[PDB]
Amino acid sequence: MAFKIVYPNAKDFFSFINSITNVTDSIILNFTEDGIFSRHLTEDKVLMAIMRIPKDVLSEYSIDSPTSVKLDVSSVKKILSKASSKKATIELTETDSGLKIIIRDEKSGAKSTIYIKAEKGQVEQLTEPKVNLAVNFTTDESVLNVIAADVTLVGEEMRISTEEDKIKIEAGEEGKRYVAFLMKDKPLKELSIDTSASSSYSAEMFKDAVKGLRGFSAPTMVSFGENLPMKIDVEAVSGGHMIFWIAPRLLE
Amino acid sequence: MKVVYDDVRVLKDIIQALARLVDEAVLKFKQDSVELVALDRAHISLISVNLPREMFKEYDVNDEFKFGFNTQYLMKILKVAKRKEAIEIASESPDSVIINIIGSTNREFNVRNLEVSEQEIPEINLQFDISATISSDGFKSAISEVSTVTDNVVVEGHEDRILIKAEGESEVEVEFSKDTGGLQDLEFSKESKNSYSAEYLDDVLSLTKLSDYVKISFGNQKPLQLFFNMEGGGKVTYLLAPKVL
Amino acid sequence: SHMEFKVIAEYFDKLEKISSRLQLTALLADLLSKSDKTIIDKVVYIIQGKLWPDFLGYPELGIGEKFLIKAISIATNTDENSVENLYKTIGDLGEVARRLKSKQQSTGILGFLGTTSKESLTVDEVYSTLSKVALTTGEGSRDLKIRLLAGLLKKADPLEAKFLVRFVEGRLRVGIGDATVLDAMAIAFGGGQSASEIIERAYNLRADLGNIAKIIVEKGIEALKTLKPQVGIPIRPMLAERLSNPEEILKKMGGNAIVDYKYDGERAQIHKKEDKIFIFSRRLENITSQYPDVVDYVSKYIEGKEFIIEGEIVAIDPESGEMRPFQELMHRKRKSDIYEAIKEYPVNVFLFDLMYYEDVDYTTKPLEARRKLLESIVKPNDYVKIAHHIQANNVEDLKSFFYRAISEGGEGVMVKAIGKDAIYQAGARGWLWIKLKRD
Amino acid sequence: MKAKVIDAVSFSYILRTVGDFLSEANFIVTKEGIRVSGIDPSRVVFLDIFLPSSYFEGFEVSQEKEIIGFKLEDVNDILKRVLKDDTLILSSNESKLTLTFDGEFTRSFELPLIQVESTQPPSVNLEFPFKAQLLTITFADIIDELSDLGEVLNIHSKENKLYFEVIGDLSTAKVELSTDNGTLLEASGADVSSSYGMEYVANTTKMRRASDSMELYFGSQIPLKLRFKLPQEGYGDFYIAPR
DNA sequence: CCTCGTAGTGCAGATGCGTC
DNA sequence: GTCGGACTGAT
DNA sequence: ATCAGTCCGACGACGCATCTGCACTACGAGG
Ligand SMILES: *P(=O)(O)OC[C@H]1O[C@@H](n2cnc3c(N)ncnc32)[C@H](O)[C@@H]1O
Ligand SMILES: [Mn+2]
Ligand SMILES: [Mn+2]
Ligand SMILES: [Mn+2]
Ligand SMILES: [Mn+2]
Repeated sequence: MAFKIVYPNAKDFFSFINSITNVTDSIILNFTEDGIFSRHLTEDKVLMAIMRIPKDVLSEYSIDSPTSVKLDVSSVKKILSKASSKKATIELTETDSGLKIIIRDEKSGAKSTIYIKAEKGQVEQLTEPKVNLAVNFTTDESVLNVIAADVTLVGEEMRISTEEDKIKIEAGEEGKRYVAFLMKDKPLKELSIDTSASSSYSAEMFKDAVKGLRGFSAPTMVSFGENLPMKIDVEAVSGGHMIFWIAPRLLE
Repeated sequence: MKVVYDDVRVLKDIIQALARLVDEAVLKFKQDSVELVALDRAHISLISVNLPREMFKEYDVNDEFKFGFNTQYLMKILKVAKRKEAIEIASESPDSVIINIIGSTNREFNVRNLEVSEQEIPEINLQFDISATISSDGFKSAISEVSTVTDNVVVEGHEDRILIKAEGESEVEVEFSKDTGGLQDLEFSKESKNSYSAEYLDDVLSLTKLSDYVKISFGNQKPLQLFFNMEGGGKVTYLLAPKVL
Repeated sequence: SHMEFKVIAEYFDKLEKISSRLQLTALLADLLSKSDKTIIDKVVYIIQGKLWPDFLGYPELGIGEKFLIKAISIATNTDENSVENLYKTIGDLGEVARRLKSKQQSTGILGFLGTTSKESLTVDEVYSTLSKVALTTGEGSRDLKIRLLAGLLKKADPLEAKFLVRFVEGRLRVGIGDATVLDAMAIAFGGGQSASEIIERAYNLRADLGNIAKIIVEKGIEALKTLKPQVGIPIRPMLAERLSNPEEILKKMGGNAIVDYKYDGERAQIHKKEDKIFIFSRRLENITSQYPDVVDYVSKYIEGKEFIIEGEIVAIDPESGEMRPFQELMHRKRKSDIYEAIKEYPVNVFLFDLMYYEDVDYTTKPLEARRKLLESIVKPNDYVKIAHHIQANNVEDLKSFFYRAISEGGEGVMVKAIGKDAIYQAGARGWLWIKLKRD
Repeated sequence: MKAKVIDAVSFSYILRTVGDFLSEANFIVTKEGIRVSGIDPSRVVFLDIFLPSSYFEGFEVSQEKEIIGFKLEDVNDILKRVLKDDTLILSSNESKLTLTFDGEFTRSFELPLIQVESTQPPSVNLEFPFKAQLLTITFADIIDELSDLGEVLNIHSKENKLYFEVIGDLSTAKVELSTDNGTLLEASGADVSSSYGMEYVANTTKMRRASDSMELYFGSQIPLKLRFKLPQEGYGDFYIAPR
């Protein structure tokens, strides 16, 4: 075989592709002995979109050689927008047509199979920035969206001061200020403080990134450093890893 | 003459299916059943609705009664009741018709009886080749998956599975085979391939949740025809001619 | 009822074949003579291409280009993109749909079960259906309206399915104007040409044409002269001629000339029967909805009984006295949220004439009576400004006025004509008003 | 001044639904009540909003004549971003407005103080020949049930009876409202008539949050009354005038 | 408390009007 | 508006 | 052989109306 993958949760797979499509219109998907790894970055390179799939979620795995299909989310997204039945059976295989997504839902007993045209290509190695981010924590999911929708209406800055291990968010402009606090798990679930620093990140891209945290019912890990790119780690409920890299813009 | 149906929700779908397809129609109240046939000015649709006079709380007819309406207006006020509620309708003069919402603080309404003239449509004696009984709610999945990007639906009557798909930018084939969760009854007859309009199969898909077993009846050299089954042998006969030629 | 749309279609066919206005008018007169009553007003409204003159304030039809393309594709049962491409090729959408009715047709549903009942269409039912289609907004709007429009389009014949497209565009490409129809009616009903002045004045009275036509076809030419200029149906402002500023105005007038100023902005007209405010634009359309606050200055600054005045609409700087561009003012006249920019967009109702006040005919008087009338019925304030009557001596003083205007900006100087026969009529261009412009 | 309202939902709701007739308002901080009495741009419907000294637990009184306005859109949009029944708190700054949410976490906002003042309260003291009481939910349901039919609305009355009737060319709306059926009790008056524009009295239905019940005073050719009672001695009023 | 679903509800995405 | 740009007579 | 008025429709570039689709969303409906 050259294409044999099966994923448990149709909703998790579609949320994955939604998070990826919110950052671009093309798809990069490489599949090898480690499973399926994915990556996509915007031209300005301020956000990062990577889809890592642990090779245990896939019920059936069968490949011939490490390959990558030049897939594009242009029209297929609204076609795939009719996948339901929670963990409905979804699988992908190979055909000379180019791609054939198979989704079967047992809520009413139907079969969704579609056709795409996208040829194969070449694989790229695992590509993740390596850095130490002393401050790290995994929190709830609505908290980040709250931060996005409460900071997007005062400007564009996004500065974090966790001094004395007491998290403070201060952003916006001088007049339309914002004061908020994050103590030890009072709205959070897990917190770890190692250093005191400032962030000064881009908040529009903050909302853009948090747009992709609808559905992943699991406390996602987050870390950052002093003016370093911020890291947000997500563990998919069915399975798959997709993280965030808020690339800063120096001290402008 | 007075009529109250304990439910109003049934009297929302048989108006949404009737709102867009035609501007005005005639409620031919009869001594036996509720005769409501409404052609379309476009002449590319035909929706006929037959309700036995037993859904109401035992309300009897006195004589033929011709209540005109305005579709948009008719559905404008009927959207009031979201809880369990009924509505009382009666009239005396053949000019004024009295419609009165009940349950909550009584709301009565006098509506002018309009006049619309239309010709009688000949009855249907057309045999067909497909006799599927697929999940009624699954048709929602099929249509909202196929005609979301396309502008034309096409059907093939295969040996033991309904082959609805739309080609073009992509071919989206979804099947409801006998095995998994699809058909419950089907007569094959003959192989048939046909296509239908992208909107006239979009309007007729918000009256679903009254029955739960359609019987699509069509074939080659035959226009589309489906009808649900309401309470007491309900008969909502909808028609649709094939596209292109 | 018994009539048909075929005959008017044929006459339209034999309408774009004569470029002589001395010939087409006679054929139009013969057509109107052979036309039938009880539908002639609707026929006329079809001729000018409007279901109803917009002094009634009706919302405009929403059909345009792409909607018509889609409807044509629907009625023809033909590919939408093919018709889009053909329209991109051939400019006339009428020809775009014309070939789509004879070589191939639309099957539909009625006919397969067996029924033979369909005859020629008539102007009465078509007009009624179009009127029903006209506003019919609702919420689930466009699908129903386009369905009915395409159905009626399919309800025709291949030859006649060309004028309808233009009938929806907003113009009739037969080159037959309104004055030509007026003179044709004068020739036909009157028999002599002298029945043209009464038609002219009748048009001067009301902005309508259908009611005037029906009262003409009911009794006759007579019983129209004593019809006073009534509050209600609007009366359009007169026109003028454009030219330079030569040594011509003083000699043409002959004596002391009424030196006025060239103002800017959308004009105004008011029709108040002491109870309600009717405002009509420079064209024949209400602006009360977009101008709620101007219906109030008239009630207090102008004192008397039912009166008719003509004004103008231009913004004023709020910081101090300074004019504002019409382009900036365009944004104000679009929204229902009046109480966010109307108070920040001050507009003065400049008055230059009091047309019809003392409950009887007034427009047949020279240009001193109205000028003196307007100076008295006024309230001292800066919110309303009147004709700044400045009297000069010669061109050098006249050029001084233009220099002052240029220093203060604005359009410039406009001068009217005063004489015994020089009166504010309705129609033509005339020398009554002279507007000056240059580079 | 420091405020802390136990209902961050209902107070935001009432301010938002009153921010559809005004475009600006002022707060007069005093000993026992901070009032909101503004006049509509159309000079059609005047509205006044009063609050007690007990609406908000933990309230602080600083000065007797603190007068603060705002910009309507800023406050409306900011308080559109309120999550649930969180113990919203406020503080008064001499030159700016200070907001600080307090729920599952701690938020805050800041808004400047804009100078504005226009006090023209039209004294009413009118002899309305009617007085009746009904509960908020019924009123909201009946108002919004027939709003989307036009603009004609006539509040005709009878002897100790209050009735809503809406008339259109193609159809009409009659809503019987007797104390027998749904009109509570305390009905008194005589046969009068009046009329009001549909939208003007329709858009003031979103007062179903800080609501206990409501009264109704009206008559003929007399400004209609709409007293929207609020918990603990609160009530906002919507004085509209007949056409 | 845990699932829907459902009519609202706000937000882009179209097309067309009246003014030069 | 708007400027052509065609259409009607005359010395 | 040449002049003075004089009627009559294209010019497209559009700001904003107004519907349409169309993802979310708080609340009701039952286990
Ligand atoms: P354009 O904007 O040039 O003209 C619009 C209308 O304004 C009227 N108008 C301008 N100036 C005057 C004077 N001085 N007197 C009377 N009317 C004036 C024109 O009639 C235009 O219709
Ligand atoms: Mn118009
Ligand atoms: Mn249009
Ligand atoms: Mn002007
Ligand atoms: Mn138009």
